[PDB]
Amino acid sequence: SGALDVLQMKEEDVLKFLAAGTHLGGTNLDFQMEQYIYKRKSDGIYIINLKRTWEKLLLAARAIVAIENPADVSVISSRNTGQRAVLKFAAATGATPIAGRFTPGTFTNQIQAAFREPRLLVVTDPQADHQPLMEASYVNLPTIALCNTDSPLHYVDIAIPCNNKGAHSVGLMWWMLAQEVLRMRGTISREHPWEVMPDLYFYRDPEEIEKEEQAAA
Amino acid sequence: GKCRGLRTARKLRSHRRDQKWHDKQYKKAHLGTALKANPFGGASHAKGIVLEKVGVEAKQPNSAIRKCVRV
Amino acid sequence: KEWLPVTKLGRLVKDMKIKSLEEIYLFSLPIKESEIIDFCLGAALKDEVLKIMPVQKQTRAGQRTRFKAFVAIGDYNGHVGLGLKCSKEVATAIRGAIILAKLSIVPVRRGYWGNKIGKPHTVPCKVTGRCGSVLVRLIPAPRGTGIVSAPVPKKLLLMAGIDDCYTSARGCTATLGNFAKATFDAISKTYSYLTPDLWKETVFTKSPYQEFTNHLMKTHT
Amino acid sequence: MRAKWRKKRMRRLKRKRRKMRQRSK
Amino acid sequence: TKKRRNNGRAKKGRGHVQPIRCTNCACCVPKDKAIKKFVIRNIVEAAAVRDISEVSVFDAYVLPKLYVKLHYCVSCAIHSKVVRNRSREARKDRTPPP
Amino acid sequence: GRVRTKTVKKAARVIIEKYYTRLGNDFHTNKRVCEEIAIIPSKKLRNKIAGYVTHLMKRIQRGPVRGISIKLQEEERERRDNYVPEVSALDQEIIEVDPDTKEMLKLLDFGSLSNLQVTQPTVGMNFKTPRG
Amino acid sequence: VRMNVLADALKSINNAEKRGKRQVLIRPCSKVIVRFLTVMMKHGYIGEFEIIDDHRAGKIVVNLTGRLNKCGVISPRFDVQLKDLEKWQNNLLPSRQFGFIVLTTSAGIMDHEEARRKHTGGKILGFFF
Amino acid sequence: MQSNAGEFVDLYVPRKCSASNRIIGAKDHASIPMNVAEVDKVTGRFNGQSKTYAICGAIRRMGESDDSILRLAKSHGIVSQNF
RNA sequence: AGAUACCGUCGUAGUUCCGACCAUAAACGAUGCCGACCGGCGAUGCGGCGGCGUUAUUCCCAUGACCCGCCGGGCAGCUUCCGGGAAACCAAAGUCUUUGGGUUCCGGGGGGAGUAUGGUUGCAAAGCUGAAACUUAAAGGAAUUGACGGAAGGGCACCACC
Repeated sequence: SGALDVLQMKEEDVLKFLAAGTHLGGTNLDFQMEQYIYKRKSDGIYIINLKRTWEKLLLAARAIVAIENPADVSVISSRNTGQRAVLKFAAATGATPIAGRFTPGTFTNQIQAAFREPRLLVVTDPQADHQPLMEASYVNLPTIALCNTDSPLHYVDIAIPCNNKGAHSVGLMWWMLAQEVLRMRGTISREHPWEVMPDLYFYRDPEEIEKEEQAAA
Repeated sequence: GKCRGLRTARKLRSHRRDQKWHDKQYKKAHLGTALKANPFGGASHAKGIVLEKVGVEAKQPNSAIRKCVRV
Repeated sequence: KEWLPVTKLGRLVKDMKIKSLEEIYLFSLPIKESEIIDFCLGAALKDEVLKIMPVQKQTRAGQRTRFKAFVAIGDYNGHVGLGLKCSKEVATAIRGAIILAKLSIVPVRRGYWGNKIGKPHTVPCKVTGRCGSVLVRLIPAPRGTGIVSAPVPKKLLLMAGIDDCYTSARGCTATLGNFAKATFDAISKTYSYLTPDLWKETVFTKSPYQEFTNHLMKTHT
Repeated sequence: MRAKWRKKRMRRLKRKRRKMRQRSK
Repeated sequence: TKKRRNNGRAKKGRGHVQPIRCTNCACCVPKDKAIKKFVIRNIVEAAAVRDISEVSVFDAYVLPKLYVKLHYCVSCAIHSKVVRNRSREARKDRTPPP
Repeated sequence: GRVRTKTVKKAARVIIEKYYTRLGNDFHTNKRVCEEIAIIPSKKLRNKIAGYVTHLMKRIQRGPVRGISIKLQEEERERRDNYVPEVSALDQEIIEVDPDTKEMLKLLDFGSLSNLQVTQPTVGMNFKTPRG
Repeated sequence: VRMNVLADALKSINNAEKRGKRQVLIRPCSKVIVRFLTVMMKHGYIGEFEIIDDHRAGKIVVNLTGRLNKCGVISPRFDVQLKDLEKWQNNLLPSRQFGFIVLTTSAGIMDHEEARRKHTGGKILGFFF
Repeated sequence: MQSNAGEFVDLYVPRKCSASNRIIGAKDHASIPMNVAEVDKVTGRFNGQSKTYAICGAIRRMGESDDSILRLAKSHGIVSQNF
């Protein structure tokens, strides 16, 4: 991930971060996310350092590849934007999805029907998915978290600085990660550009579903 | 304590001495007003002449006559 | 009695695959199965009910008299668990507290007062433990001292396997649950204390979830 | 009795005690 | 026990603030302590504004308002239901109710 | 007056979980389905259960339901797993770039790309809502 | 005002250990602090420090390990005889295995173990375990 | 651990936080030994060995765990020295 | 019922000013002062420093008014497993049995009692200092659950109303 041209930030990879806008952080800044920033724009938007974004996603991918049985890396998103991206990632990686409504006590309470007991969490947003971070405390669970400049780094053990608010930028940071965990396992080859499309992971607005229907009629 | 200085023995001692009077078990023992009021005068036992027999009413919870003697 | 284990960690214990609960304590794994300690330390583990404390909540028409049972458990060599359960009947509170004690059992570290010959007898440093106002302080003592303490925290230190111990309690120790926990938090902080013996940098051995990831797929759903 | 009115009873009774002790000197 | 961190007022580095008379009572309440309402109000409610515009000398005469600042003691403010007992959490909510 | 109790709704949401394929919009079939696929001691309760089955069957055919899970949602878990659109909004040749988003790329080996579009920065450093 | 420069330094490194900081700044340097720090280092409760040299009371940046439970001062400087040193280390150190009372003897600032060997007591400075 | 004989007599040696050097308690349930997968220098694929870090819960709830994996990674040249 | 109270109408000293006395308040942040250290955030008051641009003296220059920060002291606020505390709560009430930065005042169960006595200050009112005999198993703190309210809200009912 460092001093390795094989895990270098590829020329195609930057232009996806710039289009989706994963560099494009929040209005205000968390004190522990200050290390993941080049500069604050005139018109106070925090530009996330995409090199330091890439270096963390590689570190996060290592965390998930290191888990031998892929099933018990439980993948979590409560918001609109991640619910699709996680259900793709769970089939793509071989993980367990929890898309929308994380029940309190699914990690702690034994007698619940959804007593998942994973070895690793991946989280779309701390401020949104704050609940599984507090059971990530009670059972010895390492955390991966797609984080933003205005987002807090409580209980999160490896953190990727992203625009996890934005529509496409969530799904893209899942797509980048779904790929990298497969590349390193040796499903995808680093030679051929990956068949699966980054648009597959994007959240589809049901307003746009009824509009795309009449456009593609 | 409060004042810790190496040359603060006279304040720590004189403070402890002054504030010892605010103890009940001390000031009762070390002013002789208790001993002057103590009918035995510091004695464990004492002899005395019975001059009448009083039937003392007990406290409210326990209603009975406690047969004492005025000595 | 079969006990089909609910948790991941519980399954490895039943298959005789994780073979010491020191392998559990090393990785700070929460022991939620009761029949793990009934397996490892099972018949070596003695129950004494410290107290039955009848509690009451004032309701529309009278008081609801629930019974708070305090059980200290432990084999007289390395392990103690202080469990408390508030049930409506007195027999259930004891059974409930025995189970909750076993879940809560910790390893106690024991060291030497000064000279370092034989098997250890006492507390390895000056630990403190406090809940409520009750501050309990344990101090290392020479061999054959016995436990210099109140009858109840003595009753835990006997169970812990600490043979020699000076103590200096402080606060309202007449309220037992606080005094029983405070002394328990003292012999919980023995292995949490960083002595120069524990300076050798950690060689991170393989987690039992990682060791038996090959077995935690096929022996259940 | 309000602690203030308890205090006002003393300052009327102390005031009459001084009165009697002036009559005897 | 202490019920409010501000002790139910708004002096912090003062020591003394001049008491105002309550509008309902005349209870001398400190300015910061007092419950204050700046009620901007029409001289007629809804039942007369229909009747006055019809019987006006002037076309396009907007009916002027009545600017009164109300100072209340706590016993007048609560009894007249300006303010209201809140739950120990909801007490701290300083956002004026819309 | 006619609210289904939890006893009816639990029996309904488990029958449509399990025996979904036999069920449909028609009441009088899935009334009589319940005679084979359950032991119900009441006629009045049989109709209550079978009634809310039909109410849930018109819901399930329209979209997903809060307290259900079937193999057609497992089939539409697979269907929308394969929504392959026309070429994505990331493979653009004009991606708008702030001067300061250029400065951080200039420090990288990605100094100037042929398929970027740098703009002048927004004057009036004015990005906060006033207080009140 | 600042009436024990050693006390306002030992606490400063102690607050950083409690928090888990990797190195600490201690604003006033004295020869007494440096001599205290070097004694902790030969027993290995801190990493190597460096005294930043202004034309004033210097500063020190101490590279903290996580070995130091507590670093505590004793004010005032109670003069200690060898017959009274055992009673100090009874009720100031955790166990009779580890922990060190440093005290300023005539033979230099040094821990109670080194102050025992030289058969020479002195004024107590502080302690660490 | 040792006695006069020199034999390690205590029943388990606890782990110790890789960030702050503080020994992890028997019931520090917010403790996390995490394997950072080792990638082949020239293939860009998983070797089969791991870079194991244990971090105690007192750091995670302080919000300093993902700064201290970021330092422990860069200490082991996983993260680029440039970064 | 009484009402030498609340309500109302009057109205004396007082309330105002000048010059002397008094030295007390829930004089409260019920929190002594000096110094060190230990998280975050957005504000604000003041001074300084720097930074696109709008506006005024327009005719610029320097200045005000905004705007984006930084720094120092200041009154505060929110936030959190810093930690503490019996808890309420507290970045101070933390850095405390792992107990020592310096120093001042002051507490020792509740009453009797801020009493009596003596001294002292004051025109007086009173202020400061301040007991004992005797009495008593509690007084008290915080929080919990009920019950109650001449507190606020939200329901239900032809054993309520419409």
